[PDB]
Amino acid sequence: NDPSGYNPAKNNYHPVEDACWKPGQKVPYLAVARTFEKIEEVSARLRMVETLSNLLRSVVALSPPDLLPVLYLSLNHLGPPQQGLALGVGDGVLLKAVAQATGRQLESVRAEAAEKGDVGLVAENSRSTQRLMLPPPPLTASGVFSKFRDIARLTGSASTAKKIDIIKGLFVACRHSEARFIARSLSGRLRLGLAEQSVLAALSQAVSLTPPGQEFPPAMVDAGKGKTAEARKTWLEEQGMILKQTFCEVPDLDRIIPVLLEHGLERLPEHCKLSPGIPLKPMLAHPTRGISEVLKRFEEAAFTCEYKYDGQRAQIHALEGGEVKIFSRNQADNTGKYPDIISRIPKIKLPSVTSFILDTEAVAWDREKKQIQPFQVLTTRKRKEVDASEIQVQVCLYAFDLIYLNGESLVREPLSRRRQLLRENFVETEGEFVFATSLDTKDIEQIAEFLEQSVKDSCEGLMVKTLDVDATYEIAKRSHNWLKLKKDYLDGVGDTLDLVVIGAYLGRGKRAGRYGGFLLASYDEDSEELQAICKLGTGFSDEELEEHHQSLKALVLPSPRPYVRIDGAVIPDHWLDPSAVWEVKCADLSLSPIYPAARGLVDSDKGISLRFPRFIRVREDKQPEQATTSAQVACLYRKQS
DNA sequence: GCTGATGCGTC
DNA sequence: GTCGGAC
DNA sequence: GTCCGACGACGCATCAGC
Ligand SMILES: *P(=O)(O)OC[C@H]1O[C@@H](n2cnc3c(N)ncnc32)[C@H](O)[C@@H]1O
Repeated sequence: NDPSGYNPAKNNYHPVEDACWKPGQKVPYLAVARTFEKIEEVSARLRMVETLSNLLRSVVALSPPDLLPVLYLSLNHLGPPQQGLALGVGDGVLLKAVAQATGRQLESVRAEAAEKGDVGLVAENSRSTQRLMLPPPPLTASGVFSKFRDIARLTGSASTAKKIDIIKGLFVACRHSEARFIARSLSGRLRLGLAEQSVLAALSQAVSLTPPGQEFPPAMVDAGKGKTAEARKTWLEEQGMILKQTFCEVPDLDRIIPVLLEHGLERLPEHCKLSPGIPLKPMLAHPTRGISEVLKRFEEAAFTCEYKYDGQRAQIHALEGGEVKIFSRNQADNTGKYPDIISRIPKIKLPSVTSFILDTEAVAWDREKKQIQPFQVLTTRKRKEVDASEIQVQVCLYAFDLIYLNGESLVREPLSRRRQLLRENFVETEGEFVFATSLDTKDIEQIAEFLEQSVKDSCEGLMVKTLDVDATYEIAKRSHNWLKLKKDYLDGVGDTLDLVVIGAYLGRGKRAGRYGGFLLASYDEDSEELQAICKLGTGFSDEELEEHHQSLKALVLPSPRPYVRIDGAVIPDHWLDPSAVWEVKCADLSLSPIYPAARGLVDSDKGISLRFPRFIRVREDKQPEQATTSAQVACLYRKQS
């Protein structure tokens, strides 16, 4: 009755009798917040899915128009990714709004949020000074979702103040745990332990057990009750795969949910199908730590090795009639930023090609020296809408897959055929569009040599893909069907540095109550100063991270040492007496606009930082004076050539 | 009209 | 992007 | 193996402050 007592984790949950609102009423936001509470309290994904499914079943049975907003709230998304809605709110705006809503000084709010590792706990445990004696009406799920979208659409001068007004308005109306999850959503850290795959599982379960479109009151609130547990499990798995394969081809809830409510899940693939112009989920890669692990994973299946190019994924759609769209790995519209690519499409496809979807890597290309350029150069291209004459950094497309051709979806076709269609129907032009360099072999010596060659040829390593056995493009069956093999995955291979710990950052979320990250430095011999080089936040086990907290607590300083230079780096929450030296691995070294390490040795204005740094081990046997020097950092950077 | 801080989207 | 935790 | 969320560097786009 009262949503404060809503229990979507209840045994024998009844979508009508155990809901906390009446038929046709708007889903209360507190119903969603209580569902989030029950999800965050458990560690078993399957239990989270069951709890979310219970909420969704009540939404279907009682208030179907609120299904879409509740789903977006559970994902902390604003809409389909290709539409590009973004809150434009981060911790800065959010903390100011919290401080204003609660009438507290910003620095008190900021300090509390850092100590607690969560803005939600700060917003929830303080009253709002704007509340009247009688509170405003309870928040609804659709109302909150619409206010999030209101925030996202505010743009231009003075828009921040307007966003804050909306946020404060939400907090004034919050009850019980609502402010916790409003704040977490706005900060982008809902951190339920449940995300896209679990939401899809909950959704297919919900609409299977409680079909949409029933005359009220629904005659069928639990369509699994007549089945054995075994038969029910098989049925829910099959229905889950129908939703998942459709979603992977059309990852757009605005399209799927109306179809689901009107026609049901079994008819879904007849209404939502892969098509050029609608972005799809890309195939991802599993990191593989050696050629021996490749063979263990693929066993006897024939596979191909391809250079792993160091650029940005570009999913290129050519629609029947000639329109071209380009999407990112995360279904964002990138059409506007590749006018050069769009103008070259007639040049890459044979005239018999009427439509396609290509999987490519966009790589920065130096036309004067005719060679690949680093990722850093690629990222200096403009974004959003770009006219063709603005292009300064040229791009070469390295094509490696073909997902659709002349009206045929290739999702269920083996790579051997997809690749043959790619190779035969498209045209290579050096420095503009070329097929990924590849090798079909099972010889370990050739693969190892090919990996070495890929690095010499300006690539990150190898992608490995089966050709015929489990070699389709069905993301719903396995999203990480390809293997990525990089030299820095191998123990003893790659650049490891010994770096000095000079600061620590309080942890957030799963790291709340300990350190979440650390500031590291190299030793500049010429100035006898430690220079910040990067932050570090992955590579340690939970046990190692607790050990770090124990070993570093005695090194906390109230002020920095005068021989430690960090320039523009984020000031650590705790300064540390330089003493601990850690072994750190990276994929590459980058020219940094922030970090002072080795500034002046390779570039006059820019120091050097680490790409993909991770903790390996503590160097008990090293003092800071024996850490990697800034001169050694510069030498490492130069030999990347 | 310019700049620094911040958000967001790439890896 | 890398990584470790929970299942 | 899957799923998830801790955390990394970087640069364009945006907007408050000037
Ligand atoms: P991530 O580091 O997980 O690796 C996957 C991405 O690598 C890029 N890529 C470059 N070259 C290839 C080939 N030949 N095949 C597949 N993927 C490649 C893509 O942008 C992936 O997203």
